[PDB]
Amino acid sequence: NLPTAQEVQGLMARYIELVDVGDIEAIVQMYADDATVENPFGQPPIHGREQIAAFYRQGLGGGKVRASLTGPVRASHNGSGAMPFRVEMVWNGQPSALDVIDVCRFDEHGRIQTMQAYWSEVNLSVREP
Amino acid sequence: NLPTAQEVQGLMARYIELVDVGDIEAIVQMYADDATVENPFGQPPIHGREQIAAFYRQGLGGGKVRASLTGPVRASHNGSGAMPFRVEMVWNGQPSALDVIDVCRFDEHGRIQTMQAYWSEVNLSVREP
Ligand SMILES: C[C@]12CCc3c(ccc4cc(O)ccc34)[C@@H]1CCC2=O
Ligand SMILES: C[C@]12CCc3c(ccc4cc(O)ccc34)[C@@H]1CCC2=O
Repeated sequence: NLPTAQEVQGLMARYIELVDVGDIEAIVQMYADDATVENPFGQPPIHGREQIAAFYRQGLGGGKVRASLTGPVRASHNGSGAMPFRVEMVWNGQPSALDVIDVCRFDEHGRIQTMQAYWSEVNLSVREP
Repeated sequence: NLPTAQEVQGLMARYIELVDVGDIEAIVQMYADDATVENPFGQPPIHGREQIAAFYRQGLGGGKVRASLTGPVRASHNGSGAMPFRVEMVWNGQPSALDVIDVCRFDEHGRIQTMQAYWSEVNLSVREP
């Protein structure tokens, strides 16, 4: 049924692992085929597995991206959760890091219905040699 | 006008300080007089400054409660932002720490229009004696 609070922590953490290894196939599978992503939040949503698969295609492709949690998945009892992680990637030629908080609502099947990634330039940090 | 990504970080960080010292008056003032709180997210919203002030009245009163950021406020360009923080208080007689993430939308006046505190028992750590 609707993911318990503990199941949300497990799903949202596994998602980070799939993003980490750039497993787009697996990432997309975690999404409902009509899910909506807003990354960055503030930007128009993208709906559907196809468009979403293209989003991660271009985002995890092209360059080197690692991601991992930096704190506990805060999970609720209505199939939702927010998590702190850090994205490592090459920005403006430089190896940079991006602090992000993802909020995720799942459905009665465990799949992500709604994805919202909170970040902007104030969360971007370029790293010295 | 609508708070900038940087204004958001400052606003949301000030909030935590207000909660921390339990300044209910100043906390309520950060709220639009028709703001809606959802703490814990999943629970029915509470509308209006009067119901919100009551919520913090009982939430911050009666017991001891500290709260401080445990990471950077992730802030977007639409007056929104999410923050990671920790809540210290007495739960079930025992001193406990609670991991929470607040999502907040601000209006064109810099006041909180929507509050959403993601957390549950899975984020509750009772401090061993
Ligand atoms: C998209 C991105 C790579 C991966 C990524 C970013 C931001 C938020 C994310 C949120 C996710 O849940 C998964 C991946 C990202 C980076 C911002 C700029 C960029 O290169
Ligand atoms: C409500 C509470 C005190 C304050 C508080 C809690 C949880 C989340 C919060 C989120 C906030 O943005 C502000 C205050 C709280 C505690 C959970 C149990 C408790 O008594």
